[PDB]
Amino acid sequence: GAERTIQLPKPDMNRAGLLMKALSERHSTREYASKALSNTDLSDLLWAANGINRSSEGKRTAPSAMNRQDIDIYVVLPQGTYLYDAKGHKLNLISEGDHRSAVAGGQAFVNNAPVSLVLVSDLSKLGDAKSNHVQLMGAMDAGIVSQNISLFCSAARLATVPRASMDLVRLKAALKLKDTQMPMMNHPVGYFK
Amino acid sequence: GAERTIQLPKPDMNRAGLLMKALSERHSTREYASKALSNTDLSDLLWAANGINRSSEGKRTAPSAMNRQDIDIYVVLPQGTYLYDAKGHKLNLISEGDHRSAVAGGQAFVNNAPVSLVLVSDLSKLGDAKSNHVQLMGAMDAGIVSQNISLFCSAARLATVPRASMDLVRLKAALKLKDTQMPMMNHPVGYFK
Ligand SMILES: Cc1cc2nc3c(=O)[nH]c(=O)nc-3n(C[C@H](O)[C@H](O)[C@H](O)COP(=O)(O)O)c2cc1C
Ligand SMILES: Cc1cc2nc3c(=O)[nH]c(=O)nc-3n(C[C@H](O)[C@H](O)[C@H](O)COP(=O)(O)O)c2cc1C
Repeated sequence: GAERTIQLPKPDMNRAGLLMKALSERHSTREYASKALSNTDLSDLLWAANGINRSSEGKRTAPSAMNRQDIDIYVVLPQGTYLYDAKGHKLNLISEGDHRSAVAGGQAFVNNAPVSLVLVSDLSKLGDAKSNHVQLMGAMDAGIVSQNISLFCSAARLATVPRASMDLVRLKAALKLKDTQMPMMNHPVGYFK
Repeated sequence: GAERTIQLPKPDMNRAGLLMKALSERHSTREYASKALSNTDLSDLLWAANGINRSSEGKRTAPSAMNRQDIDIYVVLPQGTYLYDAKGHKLNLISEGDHRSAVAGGQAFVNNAPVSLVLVSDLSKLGDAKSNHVQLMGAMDAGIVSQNISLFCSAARLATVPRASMDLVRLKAALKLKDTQMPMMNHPVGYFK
């Protein structure tokens, strides 16, 4: 069955790709090559999204409210759903099997991407999970991470689209989410077709 | 008095600066050189934040929910507060005088930055402004724009910090905001001291 930990290679924090060109070419794509992302590309993508960029401080590529670091990245692959661990550049298995449909919700195109990243805010890290103000903070934090992903994909020539739509009942189950974890956004990612 | 329109130079969409290095060096800074940003730097910053990257389609560097393009960027300078117009790469005067304190709220350090960008979601472009779900969309959209700014600043060697705090009463007045416009975030920006 699925590996309980996928060890990804060290991210290449010096990878080619101009920011300004990444901004110019930043766009949503809803069609994907079928092939899996290389582990190099998946590693670099995850570090860009919300990796540790200052080791001694444990701080991240993505800012967060009060440095609470509330956004977790779940990685939904055909063989299983994993949770990104930035401290080890590794993925820890959450649930076996293919849960892309849960990410897709009503949009079938999403199942065509070889991987989806799901941005889930752990609202308890921010305050009262039932507070609208706390939710708005988590939402802001998710958008921050989303644009790291979109820009990385543009620089790296990967297809992606930021999405808010998903089947929350099936996704809660698939990602084994607590009631205080709120899925905010997701990103199907693949090579261009 | 203040120019009613500041015409900024065409943004240099091919400006030096690796994305991966921008990610590595991305961090919050709460101290600033006193000198004003060059108009070149302010132009490039605003285009990165939420410029038009596909002219024929009118689409932007920052994605938005349904392409509703809800995030407006107000630019708070010593001489006046302006609204960024992406279609003309220009700034249109909203209110004369220095309104940095309104952005600062309880944090006096903010008045030390020569410019602050205020990210205001026009919630009516998204739906019912009173809906929590609509607000969460606007918040996500603001975070997207925020991280464009943070990454640009890292690439360009500008100091910035994403903030949610501000004096909303004084800011509403200063930016002449409608009830359906919700300030979400702000970014003091300057050169490093
Ligand atoms: C949504 C959001 C709201 C924030 N609000 C404030 C704020 O009001 N004032 C401030 O000084 N910093 C604010 N911060 C900056 C965080 O404190 C900062 O991101 C955090 O300490 C991590 O530091 P880093 O950005 O260097 O990684 C905010 C950050 C985010 C993402
Ligand atoms: C917060 C947010 C939510 C979105 N939700 C969806 C979605 O559920 N499904 C989808 O196909 N696109 C979604 N989009 C993508 C937008 O439709 C897209 O950004 C917009 O059409 C502009 O296109 P562009 O990204 O190429 O600039 C979302 C975008 C954002 C920022």
